[PDB]
Amino acid sequence: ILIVTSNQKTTISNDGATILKLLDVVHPAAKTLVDISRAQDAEVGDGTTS
Amino acid sequence: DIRLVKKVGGTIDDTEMIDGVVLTQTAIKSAGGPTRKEKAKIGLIQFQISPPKPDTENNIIVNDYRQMDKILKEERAYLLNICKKIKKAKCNVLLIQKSILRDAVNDLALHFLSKLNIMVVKDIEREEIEFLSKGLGCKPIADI
Amino acid sequence: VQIFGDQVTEERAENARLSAFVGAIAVGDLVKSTLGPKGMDKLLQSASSNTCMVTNDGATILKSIPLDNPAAKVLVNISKVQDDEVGDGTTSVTVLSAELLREAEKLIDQSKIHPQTIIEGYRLASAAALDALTKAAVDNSHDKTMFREDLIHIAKTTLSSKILSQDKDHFAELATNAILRLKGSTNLEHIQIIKILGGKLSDSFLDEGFILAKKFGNNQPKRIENAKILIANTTLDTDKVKIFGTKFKVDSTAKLAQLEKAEREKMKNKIAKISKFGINTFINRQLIYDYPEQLFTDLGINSIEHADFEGVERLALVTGGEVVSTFDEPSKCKLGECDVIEEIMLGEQPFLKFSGCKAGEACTIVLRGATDQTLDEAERSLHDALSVLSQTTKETRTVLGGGCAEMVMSKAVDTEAQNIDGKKSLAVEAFARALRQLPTILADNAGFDSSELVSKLRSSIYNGISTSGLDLNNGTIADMRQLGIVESYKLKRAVVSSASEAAEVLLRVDNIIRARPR
Amino acid sequence: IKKIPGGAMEESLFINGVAFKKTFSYAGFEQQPKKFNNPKILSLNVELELKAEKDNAEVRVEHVEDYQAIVDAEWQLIFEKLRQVEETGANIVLSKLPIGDLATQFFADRNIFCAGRVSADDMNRVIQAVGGSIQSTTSDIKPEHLGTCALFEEMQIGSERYNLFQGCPQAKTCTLLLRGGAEQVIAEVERSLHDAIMIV
Amino acid sequence: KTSRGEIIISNDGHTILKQMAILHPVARMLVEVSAAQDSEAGDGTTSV
Amino acid sequence: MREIIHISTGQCGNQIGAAFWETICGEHGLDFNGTYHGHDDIQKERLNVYFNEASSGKWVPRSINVDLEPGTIDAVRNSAIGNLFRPDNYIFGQSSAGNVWAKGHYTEGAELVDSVMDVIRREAEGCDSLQGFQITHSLGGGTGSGMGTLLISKIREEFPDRMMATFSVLPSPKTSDTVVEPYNATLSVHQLVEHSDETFCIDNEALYDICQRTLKLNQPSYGDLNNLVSSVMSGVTTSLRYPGQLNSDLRKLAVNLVPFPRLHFFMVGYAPLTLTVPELTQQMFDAKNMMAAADPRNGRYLTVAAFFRGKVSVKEVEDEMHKVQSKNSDYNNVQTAVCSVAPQGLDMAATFIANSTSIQELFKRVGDQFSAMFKRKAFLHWYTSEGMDELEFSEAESNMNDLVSEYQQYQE
Amino acid sequence: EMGRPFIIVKDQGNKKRQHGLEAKKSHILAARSVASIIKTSLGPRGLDKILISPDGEITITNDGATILSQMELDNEIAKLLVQLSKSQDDEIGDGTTGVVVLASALLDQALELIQKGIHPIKIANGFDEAAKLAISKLEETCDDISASNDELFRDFLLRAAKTSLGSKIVSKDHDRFAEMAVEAVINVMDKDRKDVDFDLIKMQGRVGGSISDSKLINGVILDKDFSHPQMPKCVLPKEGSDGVKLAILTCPFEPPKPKTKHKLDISSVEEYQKLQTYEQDKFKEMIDDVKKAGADVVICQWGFDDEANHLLLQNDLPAVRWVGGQELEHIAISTNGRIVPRFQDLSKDKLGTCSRIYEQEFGTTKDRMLIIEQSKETKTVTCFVRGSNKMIVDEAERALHDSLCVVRNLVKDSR
Amino acid sequence: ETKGTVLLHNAQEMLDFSKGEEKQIDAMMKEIADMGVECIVAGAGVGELALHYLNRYGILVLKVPSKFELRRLCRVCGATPLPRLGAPTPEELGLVETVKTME
Ligand SMILES: Nc1nc2c(ncn2[C@@H]2O[C@H](COP(=O)(O)OP(=O)(O)OP(=O)(O)O)[C@@H](O)[C@H]2O)c(=O)[nH]1
Ligand SMILES: Nc1ncnc2c1ncn2[C@@H]1O[C@H](COP(=O)(O)OP(=O)(O)O)[C@@H](O)[C@H]1O
Ligand SMILES: Nc1ncnc2c1ncn2[C@@H]1O[C@H](COP(=O)(O)OP(=O)(O)O)[C@@H](O)[C@H]1O
Ligand SMILES: Nc1ncnc2c1ncn2[C@@H]1O[C@H](COP(=O)(O)OP(=O)(O)O)[C@@H](O)[C@H]1O
Ligand SMILES: [Mg+2]
Ligand SMILES: [Mg+2]
Ligand SMILES: [Mg+2]
Repeated sequence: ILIVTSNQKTTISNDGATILKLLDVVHPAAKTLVDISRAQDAEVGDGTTS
Repeated sequence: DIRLVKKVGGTIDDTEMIDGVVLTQTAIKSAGGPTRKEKAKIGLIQFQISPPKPDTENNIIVNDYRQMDKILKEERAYLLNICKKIKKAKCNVLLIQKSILRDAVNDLALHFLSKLNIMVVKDIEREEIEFLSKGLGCKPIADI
Repeated sequence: VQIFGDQVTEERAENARLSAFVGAIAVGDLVKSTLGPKGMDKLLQSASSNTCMVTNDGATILKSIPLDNPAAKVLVNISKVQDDEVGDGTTSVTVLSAELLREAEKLIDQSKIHPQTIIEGYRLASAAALDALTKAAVDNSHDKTMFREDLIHIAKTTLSSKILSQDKDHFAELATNAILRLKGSTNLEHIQIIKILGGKLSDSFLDEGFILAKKFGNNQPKRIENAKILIANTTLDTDKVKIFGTKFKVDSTAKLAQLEKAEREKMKNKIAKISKFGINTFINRQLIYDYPEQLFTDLGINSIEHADFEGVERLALVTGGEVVSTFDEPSKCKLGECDVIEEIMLGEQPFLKFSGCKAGEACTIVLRGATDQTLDEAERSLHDALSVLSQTTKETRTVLGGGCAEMVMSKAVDTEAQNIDGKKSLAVEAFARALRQLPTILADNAGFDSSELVSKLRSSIYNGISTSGLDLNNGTIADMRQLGIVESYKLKRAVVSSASEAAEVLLRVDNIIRARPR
Repeated sequence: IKKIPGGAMEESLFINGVAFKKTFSYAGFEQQPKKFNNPKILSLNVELELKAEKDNAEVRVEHVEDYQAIVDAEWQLIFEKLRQVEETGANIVLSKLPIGDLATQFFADRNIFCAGRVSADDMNRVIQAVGGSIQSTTSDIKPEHLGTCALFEEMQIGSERYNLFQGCPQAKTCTLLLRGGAEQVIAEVERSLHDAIMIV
Repeated sequence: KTSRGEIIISNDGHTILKQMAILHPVARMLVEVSAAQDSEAGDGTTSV
Repeated sequence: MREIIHISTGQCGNQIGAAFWETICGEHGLDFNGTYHGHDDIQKERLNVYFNEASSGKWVPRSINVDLEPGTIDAVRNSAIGNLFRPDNYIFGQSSAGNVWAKGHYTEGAELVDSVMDVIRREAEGCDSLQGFQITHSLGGGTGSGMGTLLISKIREEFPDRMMATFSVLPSPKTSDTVVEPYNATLSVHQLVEHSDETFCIDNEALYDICQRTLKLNQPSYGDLNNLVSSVMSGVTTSLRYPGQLNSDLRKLAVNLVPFPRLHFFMVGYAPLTLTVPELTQQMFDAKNMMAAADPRNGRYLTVAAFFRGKVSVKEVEDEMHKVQSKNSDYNNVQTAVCSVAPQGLDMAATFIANSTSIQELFKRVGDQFSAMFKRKAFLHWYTSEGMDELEFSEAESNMNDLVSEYQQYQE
Repeated sequence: EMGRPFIIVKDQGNKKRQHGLEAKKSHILAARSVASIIKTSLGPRGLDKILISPDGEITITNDGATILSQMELDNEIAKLLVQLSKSQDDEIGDGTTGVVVLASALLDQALELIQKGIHPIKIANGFDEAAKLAISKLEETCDDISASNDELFRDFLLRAAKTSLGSKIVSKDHDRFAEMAVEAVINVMDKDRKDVDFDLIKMQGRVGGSISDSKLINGVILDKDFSHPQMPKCVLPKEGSDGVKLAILTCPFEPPKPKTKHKLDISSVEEYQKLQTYEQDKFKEMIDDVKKAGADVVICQWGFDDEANHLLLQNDLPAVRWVGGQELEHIAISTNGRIVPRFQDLSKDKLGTCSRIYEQEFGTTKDRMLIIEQSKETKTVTCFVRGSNKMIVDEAERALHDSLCVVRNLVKDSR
Repeated sequence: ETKGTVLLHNAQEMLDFSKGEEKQIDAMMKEIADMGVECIVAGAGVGELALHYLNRYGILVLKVPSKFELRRLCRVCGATPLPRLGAPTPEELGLVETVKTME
């Protein structure tokens, strides 16, 4: 997934975490997926997408 | 070498010849000084009569109280003895140039110059110093 | 897929070469009128403060005018380098480099020649061109009188293009004397050109000395004799010691009266050390205040204040002395000498006249003219004239001009075109035909024929006369040695190399990329 | 692991130590040798340059004869600070704070390499690699606290200089240089390794 | 009447041409000729 | 010491204080809910200067906002930045000073001041290191001027030593429509000088010029003005909340910038009003960047003190000072204070605060209006009615003769 | 939607997306748009391109990295090609154009295979196996040159030097630039012919002259004149001596002052006269220290004083001012000297050695640029490149830089 | 608290002012350690020179830059803080067996 934020910073990633982050999610219920990705990424670091 | 003095007021007929040099500046009169002096010798003061404050920074420190008293006394004397030496040469008129970084003639010094009947004129332009020395034949004075 | 951003002009087609070629033609045609002795001066209208500028040199014109074309920058930059390198021949590089691209245009369009073939012919054509100047030059170093005559004719050639075409007979003697004065110092900064408006144009002169822009301060005399000059770059005025952390712990003002007196005593002691030399004139670059100025009166020494650091170099060399500081040791130090010093007045501003100095390693030129615009033109002139003559000392070899330099190159270039059989011969012939246009525009500016007059110069050289050239006052062929016009080898080497390499720039383009302005 | 824009990912190699960017060009950097057979590492924290000593600057001087001595004292103590580093035989000098031109030229004469402008996270990785300790005072330096390795060699990597340490008998550090074409290639190789290193 | 608040009467051609701000540069050259006539001779600044 | 209270009084006071807190909170890092999302020690290790750590880290600023017009306080509170300030802190009471020093001051000091002394006491008891108080008032209004005078006095009594810094906003002659502005601004200084320890002069008229010249906003809104005032305040306070030693802590500032006691008034100077230290040098000392109407070139600097920020070394600034002193000698004075953090938004700024004889112009003016335009005893009955007499006004004009004299005495 | 504002990411309406086959066609055509720029530039018959920066300055270049670096783009696919050319430029310094055309060639051929329905990972794995297979074959077929002597090894650099210069600027004097490029490495090289230091040779261009005027000089280029130019410009060595005895100093000529702010208090006139004596004796002691050291030319970092310049002219001692610290790094390695911090540590062993010091004009008024030359082989070579235009000499810098980088690759054995 | 600034009249004070510090800090720190302490909880920023002598004897340093974060820790070990830099009293020293650092 190729994402470019407002500051024109190019990034290419397949990780739940990076992708979700490079995305400022304002919806409240959708940020639960952001939390478990960072929680899975902080401890284990693999299978975030899963 | 020709001088033209601009002035508002008067009429065209009032223009006339002056045999000697004329000063565009005016007297301070702040102190009560003379403004006319018959048979007066004009001296060109090219320095500043002011409290001591030399080129390098000068930080004055007062350690005891007699000293506050003294600093004042000594100054009322640094201006007096320099004015006393003007009486020794019997110079009757002084002309000071534009002073930079400090006042040209201190108000405390005007009391000594006004009581001894000396006309004081300050704020003269620097380029005119060559004019006054060439006309009056008076060499400038940069030090006592 | 537009990969570029918004407002990005790109040209990747034939319009790119057309836009780059038409830009040089516009720059080329702009300077065709400024070439030659009959050329017309140009007028510049500045956009800020209405500050006009009249100048004939192409370098000042092209740098002043705004041009957004990238091809125009190359013609601007090659003219700036030629103005800084030699100081003359900038318009020749601009018109020749544009004509090489003009002649190369029809090869690309009509004959359909590769760009790599056109430059490849210019390499071999430029090599044979410089080889013609190797044999066509003449070394006049063996005799100083002939070299003295060579600087005359070079001054006749350079000054004829500017507005001083009539007064070049008088300034030719003025120009060559300044070069013989410098005796080989090719630095142009050692000549002070004092600008004075008013009077006839021929009223210029070259006094044997250094003319100051300022006067004496208060009472020092104007006329003196047998004065010893001493130069200093010394503060010499209210000496602020090298460490600024200095202070005075004053317990009473009576002691501070002694400290300010001590500052006057050391200054009185310093001026007392100046008197040990036994001088009559003292010069310092910093502006002198009142207290040290007064002590020179009793000693009988003159004082001059606020001299510029670039003038101290000229002042030291005309006087022949040395700049002295730390005056405790007068034995090792050196000072100059002069016969007479006198203050003069040229217009409103007074000046100090020096005459009879021992050393003559520098000089000053006083110009006189109707307008500041004419005075400026004049100034720019002697600078271009003295710049060529200054480099003539280090490069003694010279080349005859007047259309003979461009044609003797074409004689050798056309000879080499036959031994390179193929398609490259058209490129070398294009380089030859580009050189024929320099005497053509020189004839067009004077209002003569472009074809018949050049045809007579063509036939005259191949018959076996390598001294024929154009004469513009009568409009016929004449001998160059009798007329007396000649250029330096470094000039003709520079314009041929600059115009050749300038053509190599805008022939390899195949795309013009323009980003956004900032 | 750090970023190196430029190169191909296949030319990477395994490193038994650290490789950190100097981030500053010193006046006497080229004079030092790049190859030491038996280098010795010593980590510093004191600032080796002529400046204020301890967060203040105020010096009163009455006599001008002592004004020459107080300046020579500052020149005396700064070489006394550097001579204590020289006497122990520390070939590599490292400090978080900057190192001035006066110190690096003193080390440059007698074949002593030095570097600075490094972060605290990089400094903590240097100690565990060489097995030394941090010493923020030159007087308490002893020979036993100096780290050692096999060899030293500064190599050109992507138009950037890196000080390589390798060949230690017991190294706690693994730090590989990630070279790649685009800045996302080196980033993807980092995140892929950072995810795999957590699993193993 | 100049740009600032100063007002001046002038019969001298040099001071007339000096205070007049001319847009054309060739006509502006006459300001320098009157300055040259004023500096050299000092009389007949309008006759030139 | 560790902490300083920040009183804000008046409609101008509350606006400038709200802007100041909006700047400060974001500077060293706190969402308007009080939570600290900042990185890291540098922004947290001097947060105790102006915030009270509560259990649970709901930092809350130590500020006492007061006004006699419920409305201004209310607006600020209902707005954003309404969770930080504790609800009990606000002290606001009807009716309105009515834009009169005399009336507003006496009447509500009689009431609002008592309540304020009460709040200033217990909330502060809460600290272990009072260092002084920062008041933001408007010199020319009603509530702010009158109350400020009363409070300054009252506090000084209950806290002898404690330093006392003010940021009064001087009136704009042109843009201050109310006619009785000078006649209040005069009575305020009468007491500001006798009590305060360091004060900063900000003129709305000057703020308009900088807003329209540099920023180029077509019409200044009080908001713009407030933002600029906020920036200078932030620089002076960083001089305080960032670990540093150059002018470390308020009292030091005072000692360094006050030659003699009866001269509190400072001319702020701030740039890069919308970079290299040499570039910012000219901007600080440009005569147009002063937020004081009086020209400083005609005047005379007495003690300069420049507060840089962002990436700057010791020598960048020292070399700059050496170069500058050399050319403006006629105008050895210098005091540098480099910081490490950077302006929110910009990399590097440089605040400038120099004592200058030129303030005497801004006081000769105000005295001229006060006397000449009230030799006719105009609009005076409004003040005599409240209870205060005219002898007090004579005392007030007399003490400005004095101020002017002083500046003249230190030979301009 | 169900009527409510269905928003997920901040700035929902601003950003877009692209998927499916249309996302691929945007990628391949974006590479073809960049490939058409590079395709007409590659090879010896190429054509430079002219670029225009936002500040008005232009650069006439034909190296894919400098073109793509100064190109304002919006598509991210070309921005990765901008970094790929920069990657080839930084490390190897050869083939920027190739890496670009070649990557587009793989992308253009991949477009036809995406139409057939092959998964992209099988496409990517195919090129990875094919790339290593081609590298494994080409490593076997190429021959080694280390068996030859040094006389023939110089010719192999001339083979690659003429290859790198061509296709670029200065094709006219490329035979001499090849000899000049090879002569630069003969001076700066290791005895084992391995791991030569590239940082010892810096690039320096000069706007003026012609290409034929360029020549080799072993020394430093300073853009400044001597102090107080009354002395002769070209100083010569003594009759019998090891050299000119170059001296370098990172201390300005002044009285010694503390680095911290100080307050020297003078409470008496007698102490004030001793300050005058202390002021003069320091300058007297300073010039006596460099006199006894035997130095002829002195290099000062932080500049000096009017009073010592005269003291420098009488003793026949040229000097300079405002020499940056980066140049002193270049002066010490060239002349093999040690930079002394102060005068107390001044000794004759730390002074450098070089052949002669002289200065020329290059024209009328441009600037006085200093020149230094060595009498033997040293560890420093400074290319003295001239040019008729600023764009010519600017392109000649990066062209000669790529030439030295190609020779730097051949320093590695058996490549 | 009031204008802490160095003052060095002669070179004899310049030489001893730099090492004086080492010695003094070292003394206070040694004093702290003869009591057998191996971890000290700091209330604000700690200097680098004081840190060099703490980790010499293996004394752990802990940051608690707030009032309530420092008070809650004293209730665990039951220690009585004193702001002086002298010797902790033996009755006031707390008891903690282990201090682990894990992920
Ligand atoms: N610099 C500045 N000054 C302001 C601002 N808003 C108001 N003022 C000033 O406020 C002054 C009048 O307001 P105040 O005197 O504070 O009003 P007040 O007396 O508190 O209001 P009441 O108590 O209701 O009478 C005017 O001189 C304005 O210059 C602002 O945003 N910036
Ligand atoms: N009186 C003359 N007779 C013949 N040729 C002349 C005469 N005056 C000038 N020329 C020719 O005109 C040319 C003028 O060139 P010039 O204008 O100096 O070039 P640039 O201005 O570019 O330096 C010279 O080459 C010279 O040969
Ligand atoms: N009294 C007179 N009678 C007749 N003609 C005069 C008289 N005075 C001057 N002129 C003429 O009028 C002209 C006046 O020129 P003038 O106005 O003085 O020039 P400017 O003002 O530029 O110096 C002179 O050239 C002279 O010929
Ligand atoms: N003189 C030459 N003769 C034959 N081939 C050449 C010559 N010069 C360059 N080439 C070839 O041209 C190709 C492209 O080189 P070029 O694009 O100029 O280098 P770069 O890509 O580094 O800019 C290379 O593969 C090289 O083999
Ligand atoms: Mg995974
Ligand atoms: Mg010419
Ligand atoms: Mg190549």
